[PDB]
Amino acid sequence: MPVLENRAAQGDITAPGGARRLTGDQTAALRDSLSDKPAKNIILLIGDGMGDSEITAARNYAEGAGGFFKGIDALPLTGQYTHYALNKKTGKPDYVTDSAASATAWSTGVKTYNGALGVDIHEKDHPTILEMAKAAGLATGNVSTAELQDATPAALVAHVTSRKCYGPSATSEKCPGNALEKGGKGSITEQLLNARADVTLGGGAKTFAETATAGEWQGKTLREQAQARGYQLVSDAASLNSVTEANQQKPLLGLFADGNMPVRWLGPKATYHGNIDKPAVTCTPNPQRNDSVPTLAQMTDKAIELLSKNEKGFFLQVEGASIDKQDHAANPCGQIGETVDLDEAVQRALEFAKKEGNTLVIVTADHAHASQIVAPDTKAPGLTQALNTKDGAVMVMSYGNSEEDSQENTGSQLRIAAYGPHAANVVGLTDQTDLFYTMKAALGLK
Amino acid sequence: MPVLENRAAQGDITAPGGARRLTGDQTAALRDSLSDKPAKNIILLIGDGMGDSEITAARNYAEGAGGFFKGIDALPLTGQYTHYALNKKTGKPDYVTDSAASATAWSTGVKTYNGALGVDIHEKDHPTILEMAKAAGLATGNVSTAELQDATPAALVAHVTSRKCYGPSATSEKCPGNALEKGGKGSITEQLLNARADVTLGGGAKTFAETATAGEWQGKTLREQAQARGYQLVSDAASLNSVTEANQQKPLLGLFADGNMPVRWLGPKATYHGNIDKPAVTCTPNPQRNDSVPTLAQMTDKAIELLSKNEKGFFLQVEGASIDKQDHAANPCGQIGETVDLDEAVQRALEFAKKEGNTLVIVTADHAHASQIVAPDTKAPGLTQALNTKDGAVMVMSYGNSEEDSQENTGSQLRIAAYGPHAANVVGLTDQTDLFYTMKAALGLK
Ligand SMILES: [Mg+2]
Ligand SMILES: [Mg+2]
Ligand SMILES: [Zn+2]
Ligand SMILES: [Zn+2]
Ligand SMILES: [Zn+2]
Ligand SMILES: [Zn+2]
Repeated sequence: MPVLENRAAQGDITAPGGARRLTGDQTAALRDSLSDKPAKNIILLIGDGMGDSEITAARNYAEGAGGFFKGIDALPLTGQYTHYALNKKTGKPDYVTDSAASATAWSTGVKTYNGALGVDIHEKDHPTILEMAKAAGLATGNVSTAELQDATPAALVAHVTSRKCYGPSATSEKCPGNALEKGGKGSITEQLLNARADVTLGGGAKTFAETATAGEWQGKTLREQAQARGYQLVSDAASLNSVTEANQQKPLLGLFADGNMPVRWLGPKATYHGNIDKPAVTCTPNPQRNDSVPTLAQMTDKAIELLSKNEKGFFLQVEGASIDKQDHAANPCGQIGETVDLDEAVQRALEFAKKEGNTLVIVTADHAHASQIVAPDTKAPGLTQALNTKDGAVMVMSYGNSEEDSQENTGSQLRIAAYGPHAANVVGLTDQTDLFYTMKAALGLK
Repeated sequence: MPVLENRAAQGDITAPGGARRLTGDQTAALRDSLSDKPAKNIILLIGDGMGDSEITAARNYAEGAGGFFKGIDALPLTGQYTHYALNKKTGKPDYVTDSAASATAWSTGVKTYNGALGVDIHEKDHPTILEMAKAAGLATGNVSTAELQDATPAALVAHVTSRKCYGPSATSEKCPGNALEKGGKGSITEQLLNARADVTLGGGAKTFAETATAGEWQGKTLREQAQARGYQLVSDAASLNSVTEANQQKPLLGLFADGNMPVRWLGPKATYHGNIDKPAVTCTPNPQRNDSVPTLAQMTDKAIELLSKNEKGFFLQVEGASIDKQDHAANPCGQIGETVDLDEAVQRALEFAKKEGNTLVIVTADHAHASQIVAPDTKAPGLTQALNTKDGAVMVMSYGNSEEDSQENTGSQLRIAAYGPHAANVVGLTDQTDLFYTMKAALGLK
């Protein structure tokens, strides 16, 4: 099963045929990409907010328009999927989802209202694909660059009526019915600790500082509870590399930042008429990113090494979290840098899957975002910025959907791509909930 | 070779698995969709400005979020393609193309600068897929709801340095090197009359009123020249249906409007804070659309009937033109109504192709546009409108990329889908210029 090795412009883009990405007929390669054999493992990579617009902007900047992302763009089976949410009150579609409702959709197979995690519009819990894999005896991993209580990773292990219920304090107040002391299952963090994935890596150390209001570990901080329940905690690259085993006996929990891990690139915020009134930007690497902080590609690779020791197989979800956040911040460089970061992780995943042979790799996003690529001379109502791309030309980016501080999500359907057994299921138009069924069936779970 | 019969939500969207669009594994069906056999015909459908955002918005409104476009969404092989143009001066990429540069790309295989038609950055002419099909003895048709001089249909038969050179007067001034009286090939309309496609249907009757400044029909109107060169002119649905033959001896030219044909639906324009300050809109059919004016599905059907009588096969390009135009006008109803209109034309194309068996059908857009689907409570800097959808819920649409009168094109990569032999070539990431090569090869042209 072939991954697309090179879809960059074949030559001189100004000459006939120079901008072609194809070198011959793809029929036979596509036939070789089709397999309904069972998937032993599944690696799901999510770029938060990574719509087709975000992937194009990032490719134009980092690789040039005729360039090619060796990870993101190399998946051969591609399609478009819908991710609308539901209005809790009426049960009707809500056309623009938030990250909580979308994550619940592919992780449980049931649509829900914006803000919910692991429950339907009736607030009923539904098992997640991770809980299910684990019950079947597979190793499971949840990796992200955001706080681990954030919507995307949390949806795999928590069931609460509001994404805001990070730890005990917030829960008692926002999710009283889930509050441990009110007999509920607990806050996002408490449920995370209970779920016990073999490998969990990300930010969000902060909430682990809270102390439980009830239960067996009442009085202890959630950090204390984790060590007590037998988790191996790590907080830096070095310690992370030191790990050799990760299992139910000694599950791994890496907390590399108080909040969200640091962004790869820095650049200024987009401004009103910024492509007109201001010079073009060249993004710059973040000096704080750090040698002590594992990159997404490093966290991905470690997770694969450890989960790979389970003969039954594994389920891994990897999230390039700050794409969405930088997009909300109307910060092109932060946004593009996080997409490039994600590409590196996709590469690692694809390299393993290619050699292992029974691994389904899927790359997609939870929903679309605000950023649009507009003409250089554009006079727009929102925030714009001109950037200097790898082509040595200027690309302008516009965030024009909000007058508030942060730019919002949008509802366009968007790319979904896959490689490996059962990837045919992402071709054509599908729904985000079909993703849950595709993964459950490929792994043969019940 | 199966078309996707139904990918609408299979059930109750609020229940587990109710929003699924799939009912089982797709591997086998995709294997049956793969064929490298030669294509006898090719039908290319272009929705101008119909990016993934435009398709989602129109689907949500007309069919409901969990709905399905029986034409547009029924193509089984899907991918995403890039359509960047080139800076004429530097030869570097220009990330946001206009319609002329994009149409030239798929129609000739060479990238060009914004505003060019059928020429490269050096202003050299390159033969189009239509000129090539005709030279090989295939029948050819060019159908559009815009003026026939507009960029999309023009690119198939004209080679001029500026898309503004509609007829003799504009040409003599804007494209002096092309002006007939200066020894050039002539204006867009004069070149259209020389290319002599078997079937050409659209608007733009107005420019045909100009008179040639030189040549054999000097002094006559372009309308008179057409009749004198033996074209069968028709101007209404009835005369169009009367046609029984269309060929080189008696080629058909239908001019159904002075300018662009009438839009399908009416609705007011989006406005600043329109989703807040104003009630939701329900689109209404346009009384002027007329029983005397053929619809895009009608023109497509008549064109297929006529071109089908050529044993060698045919090439037909069909354009749903006002999607782009209404999008530029910040008019949701006009925009969605043209997308629905195009779906009807895609249905007729697919019905024929499904029974004929050697027809490649491709549906895509020249570039992306401005509209974004945003939360209902959005307070945006641009123009917004709330719409009442088929789901009985409200969808809000934002045009936030221009302070000028018209909203602009954007540069995201966007969906391309196909059905038939050689459709595999649109899967994964490709470039718009690859489409010229895919069609040339599928048809076996030289
Ligand atoms: Mg996230
Ligand atoms: Mg057009
Ligand atoms: Zn999100
Ligand atoms: Zn988001
Ligand atoms: Zn266009
Ligand atoms: Zn356009």
